[PDB]
Amino acid sequence: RIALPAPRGSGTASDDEFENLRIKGPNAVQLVKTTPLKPSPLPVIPDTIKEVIYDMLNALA
Amino acid sequence: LSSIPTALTRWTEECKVLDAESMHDCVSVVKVSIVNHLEFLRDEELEERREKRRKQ
Repeated sequence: RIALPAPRGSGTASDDEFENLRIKGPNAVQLVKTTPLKPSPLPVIPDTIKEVIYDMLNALA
Repeated sequence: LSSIPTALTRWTEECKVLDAESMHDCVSVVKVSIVNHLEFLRDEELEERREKRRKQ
């Protein structure tokens, strides 16, 4: 997510007008923040990928 | 152990071998799609923040 810099000054007529000039300005510094972690489930490994991984484990012996 | 190369370093090697200069072009093509989405969400969150301030 592109970061939002703090509210520069309370007040909508003047401060938020120049806060849009700053944040949305052609020249700006779009720093990034990550989203909060979404609970990813483990991907089921395909059977062919398990006949690839198992053949190396057999090559250990 | 940190001696083990990370996925980004293996992909970096792969990219180098398979496309030294076309990586930048793909970064540009994908950037055009990412920045527009993140700026749209940035402007929506910014509107929400101003609205919540007003509603307070």
